[PDB]
Amino acid sequence: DTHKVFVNRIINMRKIKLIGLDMDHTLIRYNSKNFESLVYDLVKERLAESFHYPEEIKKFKFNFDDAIRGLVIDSKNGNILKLSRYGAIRLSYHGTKQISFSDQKKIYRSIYVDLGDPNYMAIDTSFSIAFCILYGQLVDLKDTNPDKMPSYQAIAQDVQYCVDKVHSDGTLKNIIIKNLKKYVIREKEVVEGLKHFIRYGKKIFILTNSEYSYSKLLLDYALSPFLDKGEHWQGLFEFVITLANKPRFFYDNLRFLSVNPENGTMTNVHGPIVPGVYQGGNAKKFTEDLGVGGDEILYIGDHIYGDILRLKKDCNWRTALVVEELGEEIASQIRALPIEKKIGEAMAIKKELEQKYVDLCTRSIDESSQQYDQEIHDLQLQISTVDLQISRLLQEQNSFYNPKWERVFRAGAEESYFAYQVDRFACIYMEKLSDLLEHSPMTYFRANRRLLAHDIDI
Amino acid sequence: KVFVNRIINMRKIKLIGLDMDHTLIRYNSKNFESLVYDLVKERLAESFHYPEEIKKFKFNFDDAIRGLVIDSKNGNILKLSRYGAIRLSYHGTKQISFSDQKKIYRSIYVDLGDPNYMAIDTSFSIAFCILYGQLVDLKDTNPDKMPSYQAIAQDVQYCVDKVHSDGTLKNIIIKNLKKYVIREKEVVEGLKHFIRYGKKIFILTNSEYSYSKLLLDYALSPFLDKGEHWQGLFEFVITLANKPRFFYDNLRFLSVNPENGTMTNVHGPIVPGVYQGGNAKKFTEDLGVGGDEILYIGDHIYGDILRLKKDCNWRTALVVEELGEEIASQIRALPIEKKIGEAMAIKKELEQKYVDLCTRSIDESYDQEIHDLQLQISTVDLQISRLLQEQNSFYNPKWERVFRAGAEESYFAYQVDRFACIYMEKLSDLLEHSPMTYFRANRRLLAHDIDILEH
Amino acid sequence: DTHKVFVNRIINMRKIKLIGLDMDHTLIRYNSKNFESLVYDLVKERLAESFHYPEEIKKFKFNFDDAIRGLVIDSKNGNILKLSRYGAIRLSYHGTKQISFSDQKKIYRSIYVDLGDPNYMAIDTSFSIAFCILYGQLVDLKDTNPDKMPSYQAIAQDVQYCVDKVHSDGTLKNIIIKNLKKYVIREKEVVEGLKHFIRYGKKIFILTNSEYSYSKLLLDYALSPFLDKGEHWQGLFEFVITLANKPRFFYDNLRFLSVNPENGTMTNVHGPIVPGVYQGGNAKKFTEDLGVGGDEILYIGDHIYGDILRLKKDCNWRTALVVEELGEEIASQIRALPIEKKIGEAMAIKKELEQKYVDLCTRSIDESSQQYDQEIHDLQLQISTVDLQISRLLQEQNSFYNPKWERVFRAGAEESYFAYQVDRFACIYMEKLSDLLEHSPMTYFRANRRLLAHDIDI
Amino acid sequence: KVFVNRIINMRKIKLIGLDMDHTLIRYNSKNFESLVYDLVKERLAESFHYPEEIKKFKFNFDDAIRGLVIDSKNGNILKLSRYGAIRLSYHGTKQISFSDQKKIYRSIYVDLGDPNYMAIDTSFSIAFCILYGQLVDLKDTNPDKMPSYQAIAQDVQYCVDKVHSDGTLKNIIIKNLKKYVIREKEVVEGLKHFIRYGKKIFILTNSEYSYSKLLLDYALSPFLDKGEHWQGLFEFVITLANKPRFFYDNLRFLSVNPENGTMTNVHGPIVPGVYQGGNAKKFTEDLGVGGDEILYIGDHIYGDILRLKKDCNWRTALVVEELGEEIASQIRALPIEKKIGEAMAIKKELEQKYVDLCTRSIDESYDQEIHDLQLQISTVDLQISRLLQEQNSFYNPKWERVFRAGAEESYFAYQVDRFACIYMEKLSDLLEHSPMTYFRANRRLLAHDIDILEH
Ligand SMILES: Nc1nc2c(ncn2[C@@H]2O[C@H](COP(=O)(O)O)[C@@H](O)[C@H]2O)c(=O)[nH]1
Ligand SMILES: Nc1nc2c(ncn2[C@@H]2O[C@H](COP(=O)(O)O)[C@@H](O)[C@H]2O)c(=O)[nH]1
Ligand SMILES: [Mg+2]
Ligand SMILES: [Mg+2]
Repeated sequence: DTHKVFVNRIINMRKIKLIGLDMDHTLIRYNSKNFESLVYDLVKERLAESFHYPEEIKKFKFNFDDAIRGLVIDSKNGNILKLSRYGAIRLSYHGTKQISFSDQKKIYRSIYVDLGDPNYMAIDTSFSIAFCILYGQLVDLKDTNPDKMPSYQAIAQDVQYCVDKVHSDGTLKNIIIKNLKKYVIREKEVVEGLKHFIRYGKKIFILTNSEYSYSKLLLDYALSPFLDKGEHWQGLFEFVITLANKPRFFYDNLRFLSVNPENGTMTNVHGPIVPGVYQGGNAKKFTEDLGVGGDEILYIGDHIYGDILRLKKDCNWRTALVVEELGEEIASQIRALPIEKKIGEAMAIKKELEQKYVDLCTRSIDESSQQYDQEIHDLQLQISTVDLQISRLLQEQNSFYNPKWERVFRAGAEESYFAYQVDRFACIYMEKLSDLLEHSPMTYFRANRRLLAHDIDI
Repeated sequence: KVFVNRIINMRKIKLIGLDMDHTLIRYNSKNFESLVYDLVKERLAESFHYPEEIKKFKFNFDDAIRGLVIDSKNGNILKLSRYGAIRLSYHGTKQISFSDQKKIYRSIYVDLGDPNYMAIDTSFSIAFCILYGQLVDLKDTNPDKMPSYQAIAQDVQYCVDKVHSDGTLKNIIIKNLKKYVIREKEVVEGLKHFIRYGKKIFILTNSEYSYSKLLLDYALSPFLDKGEHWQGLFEFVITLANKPRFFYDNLRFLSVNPENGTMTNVHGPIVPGVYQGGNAKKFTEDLGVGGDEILYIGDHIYGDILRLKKDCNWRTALVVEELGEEIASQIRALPIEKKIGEAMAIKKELEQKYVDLCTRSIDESYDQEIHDLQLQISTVDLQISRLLQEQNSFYNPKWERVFRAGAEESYFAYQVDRFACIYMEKLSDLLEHSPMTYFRANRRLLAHDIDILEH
Repeated sequence: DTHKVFVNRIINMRKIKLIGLDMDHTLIRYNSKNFESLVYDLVKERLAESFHYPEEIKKFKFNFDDAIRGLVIDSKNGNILKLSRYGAIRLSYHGTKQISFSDQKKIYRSIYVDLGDPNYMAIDTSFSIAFCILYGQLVDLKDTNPDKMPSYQAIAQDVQYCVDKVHSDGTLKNIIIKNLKKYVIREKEVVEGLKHFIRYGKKIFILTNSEYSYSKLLLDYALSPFLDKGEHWQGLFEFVITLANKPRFFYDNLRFLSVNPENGTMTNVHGPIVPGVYQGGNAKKFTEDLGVGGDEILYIGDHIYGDILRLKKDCNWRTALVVEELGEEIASQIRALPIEKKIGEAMAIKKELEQKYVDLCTRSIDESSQQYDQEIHDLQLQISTVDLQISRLLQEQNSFYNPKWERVFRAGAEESYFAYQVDRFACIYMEKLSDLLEHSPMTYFRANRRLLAHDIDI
Repeated sequence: KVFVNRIINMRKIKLIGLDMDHTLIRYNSKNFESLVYDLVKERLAESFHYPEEIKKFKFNFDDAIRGLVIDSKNGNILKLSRYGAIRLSYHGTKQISFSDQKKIYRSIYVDLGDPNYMAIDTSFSIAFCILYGQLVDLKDTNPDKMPSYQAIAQDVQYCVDKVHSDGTLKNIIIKNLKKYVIREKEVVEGLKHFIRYGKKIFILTNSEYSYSKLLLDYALSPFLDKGEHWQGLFEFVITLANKPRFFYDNLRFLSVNPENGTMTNVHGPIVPGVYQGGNAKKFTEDLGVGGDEILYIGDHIYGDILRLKKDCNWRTALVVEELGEEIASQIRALPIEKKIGEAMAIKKELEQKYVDLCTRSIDESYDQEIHDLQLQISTVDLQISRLLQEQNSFYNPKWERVFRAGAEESYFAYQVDRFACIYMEKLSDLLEHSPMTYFRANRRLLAHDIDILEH
């Protein structure tokens, strides 16, 4: 376990006084497949029941790999898109069927899409992958008998409704509570890590959207097992804020509620908040009452809270991210190394051949001569041969990543739209929290130069 | 020579549209900037009765840099990162303190959507900043004379716009072409080379035709055989294009009689000749080609890129004159960079050995060995930040590099990346290449992921 | 001919120096039915040709009364709506079929619609009625074989495209030019009226979206016939601005072009514009160069230029309106007078009976008595009888107006959304220009009190 | 008594939701306005160090009127027509000249969409205007002390908001209930009457519960038999409702223990009792009724009406205290109105005879007969405008009527028309009517179209 932390922007951990941790999926790890699957089932169920959809949907099978993180839903046309950082359509599907390059240009009349347009759903959530798989299948069925089901737009909204409902019903909560060892992953390192950081004067607080009754259970289940006899998980946290109501917690002005740690009853807050348990709240008041600078607080989450601008504009806290999927992406890039290198040597040669060819052709034209005509014809075949070697090497490279969508962070040779989001929202990111907590709580994180096209390589 | 952001096969390009002022025709920046600088302060202490003392203000080309943003509300000039983060700020000529900055701006990120910020890349951006700075500099000395910070900014803008239409600016440079425009044989040769390869070239300028004729004759003719008319270099010459709107709007074309200058309304498709106004839509269709077969080259990112790239579809390239100095300076700082690279690598090696031990104390619950390691980390870090500081002296002393905002790329760098498929210092750099060249984006991100073998 | 001018807001004609006249449909009258029909044909044609729509559309028949002015198109659901001034749905149709009250609530989940939403098309134009009739029929056909035709949204946009095209092709212009006596109505009064106003020192200018070559023809054809031997229609106008490009002419900054009245060639303008012919332009410069106050200029048009706010915000000219349809509305309200009165006497009685009934019932309940039980039962039947008399009188009142849409200015008992537009954009309005020109060019126009619910009637 | 804009059959209303402060519970406006007035100026010359001289400022209830709008940018107070046209303006306490107005504002129409204008109808609107006026009044006497026009406005707002949460305002009125709140037996009787008819009443206040108990006990109990608790008058009592958001947002409900005040999160539907927060959506569903069966009555048009009427669906009524004076004054001016009506009728008769002759000179191409007619027109017009002027003395001398902006209805009048189905001077006016009454909008538009017989 390398425990690597990737840096997008400088952050001096030495100057960070408080570290705010998201609970579900950040501080406490969940079995992604099992959890996505549950959400899929609960959501698919709520559709056939409270929305009266074809009895056929209950038959839908869930396959984790049918979708990947970072995808965008075009509710208008019932399509799913893989975008580049600037919104360029790398690839698209209508339901499960992949759209061809030709038909793509017919539909979008451009290569770029405007995420500003409300028709597109591009929210990074813990249920995005399930959303995509389900939505895909739903439109596949809607195409069979385009009367038995609502419109593409309507379906997407219904599904979103169920997801929000299932996340409020408590139906999801109760099921994972009754099956904790199947859903939550325990990790000694996390506890050691927190202790490490606290040991150096760091203050750690929890900022979750789950209610306290649920957080008390889960925190106990996942942390206590690694605490010394007598210790209490509560000693690890300065504050524990529940039903935080993020992202609004960061930019809105909802009030704090003091929670009685025993029974759970609450009282309105008057004056500054003091170490303890709370509900709701807002970053503004939290930062003021702790008498510190916003940039002295680091919040770590697992998914981007919709609009990065509105959030980084009215908050000012340092934000970091945990991206669970980095696990397999890295594992896959390593398994593809030899091919990645092969593709590099091949491209090098290709561009070599191409330059020589360009110049020879312009010489024959500039010089009005036919002496290069022989060589030019060979370069042509030769380039046709390497172009073939490469095209095949590429297909080979694809087998190391998700067959339908390729990499989470790459949209062709450039960054995926999700890559941009990560870059804009997170100063640093890692596959999991213990990756960060294994570093020095004094670490000065810097980013390796990104190199501009006019920059000289070294 | 030519930097690639996105692929573009010149073999597929059928038409190359060129911006006239500052793209096809080069100007002596220093000279031009000052002229506009003088004409604006001059127009201020007149059509606005500004304190006669401003006439005393001197122009120092290096007081501002390209890419800066003006905060009219607070009378500040900001250098934002690609994501809108303030990485260097000033109030007039005074650099705002790290602490002072915190009080003025709640967040370090500004919203350029707020019309209060002036974030327009123009050929007079530098002059604008320099002046606006001194104006506010000698505005706090009596906040009862000169209007509000935001008022001043709006006035200065009005002067630049008026002086650009009064003909005040054009008339001066037209009566002293030798002092403002620079001739370059290469430009005409390259154009003829591309035309020899089937390319159709056309001009798309915001300037009037009468002015265009004078400038084009002066700058291109000296490189044209006897009887060879510069107009033969261009398939179409569109004047008073009214960009950016020309690109996404629907204003109509006016046919211009090259002789008397008079104009007639257009009926039917346009044909090779001189026009006024127009819009990219009608042009593309009239030429029966796809937008991706047209390459437009300008010098400034006029307006909102998204509206211009979503509604146009034309390939767009950019000429960025400031590259000359930026490159040279980076070439001088090259040895420092190399040093910073080595230290980062040694830093990575040490921080990894650190986490290994720190992670090795959990797989078996040697407490000082870590300490000496932390110590080394701290030392190489200190060396790194001092190295970056050392590097700052090779660039504009007041605002640093144009493409970098602190360690990150600047907002301007982002704009170039997003707006331009290829960019160069000057137009002849592109025209020097073969008309059938295939530009490929650096596989920098390819070798970038070599960090995978580190594992 | 009463020549009535309706006043929404005070306007002192004495203080008005320049009167700007819209040409097509304001200064020059057109035969509405014939003109709408032409637009319908040309637009329906352009669809089956450049858009490849079912060959069946060519069969579509045009009936002027199938639609009325002021309607709103819900492109999203292929529906046409009659709105109240606050956006309340008075009545709706899906194509030609009328939607029931029940299904209406199903579709809109409210009684109010947000015109702000881009899905609704609510632009008042000279081709709105044709647009509605055509769109209605198109969706009717789209429902037959929902595959042979685009989506409701797509159809509405295609149709709009054709309308704009046909208005630029010049196809419409050439046809009316070759048939002037079938399309344009001549009226001596207009000419006398202009002379009247000019006689009193009023300056009159034309502001049309048509090009000069066409305006010169039409103005000559429709005005000359009433000019004294030797006079020239051009003497009636101070300025004549063509290809004005409204509404943008009012708020944008497009430049003026000087037009050579003989040949038509143009030159860019430098300095102030002087009496003569022009192309393009903008209100700002026009008002400045004439050295007058914007409120000293009155512009009269025939249709509301989309957004009333953006226009009245950046212009400041007094705006008046000519509403051709007032002709039949007034004619119909007069033919309905006796019934309107009958409905009034009946409602009076009804509310009389209802009050007595309300009070008797609350007395029996407040007093816990059964002595009023007899009377209350009679009031019930009696009210049931008058309620029936009225319901029938109403149905009778409907036969005086368009069967599908009722009145242009009324949406039930309240004002129609179109009524609001007229009220917000026009300080005064009349059925036709000569109505205004027949008044004193010194007339001080005032509005009759509108009476607020708390206002005492006199 | 009760004015109807839109139909509402009380037989169909199942629940009546009431605003507490200024709706269910009446306050002595004069007193209350001044208290807030004093607390704000007090908080200004303290948390903002404003010129000690402001403490000298006196409060004159008649210096402002309801419905006015504040132009923070230019430090002005405007009275707009229903369409946003300025029909009366002031800079501080100084009435802006017709000409001066023209220079400041390009158009006579303002865009209330521009966040620069403060157009919020609150129970302290009057105090806000009066103070803000004097502040700018004694701000131009030294534009170096007190911040910018727009700054001042934003500060004053902060004080009003803080003083409303510091508890500063609540504490004062709670310790002197007799001086601020007014008791009214009628209110309790009517409530009980409606409850006797099946109606369910509930409170929806932005105030805290502790404060609510004190105020409700003081104002309702004195009219309740021994052992009859005011809380029995209400099915639900929702506190810290956080309106307007309560109506269109999705904030959660908190169950309040009437005893200790502590709260618990809500699971399942709500039941009769005390709550905090919440949203109209969950409330309506939990009660298993349609929005149109709920009537909410407030005293101020909180926020954007469109967002509140499009996303809510509840029937909304409004209590407008200023009606008392407005009506009385109109009743006094009644004889003038009658006169104006007669002259308008004589004007119409004459202008028609005018056009007839003018139209009769074209049907046969008597030139002075018209002249004498024009003369009469002019005379009756003069009489009309002088009559309207005569009428202005019966209303606020500085701002005229609340519902009229010049001759047109004011922006406030529009808001009432759009937001309220029925409106009254005070709540008991509605409660006085039978619980099964059917309110019908005046058939004024019906008899309005009698102008058709004129033909
Ligand atoms: N500022 C910035 N915006 C980006 C970048 N990559 C993509 N974007 C897009 O730019 C959008 C905002 O548009 P802008 O205000 O820059 O015109 C963002 O919401 C995002 O969708 C980037 O690197 N920098
Ligand atoms: N100001 C105003 N707006 C109205 C009236 N009747 C309808 N409206 C609607 O109000 C809209 C603007 O929303 P507002 O800014 O008033 O919230 C207008 O575009 C129009 O659709 C009216 O009498 N006055
Ligand atoms: Mg989480
Ligand atoms: Mg017209």
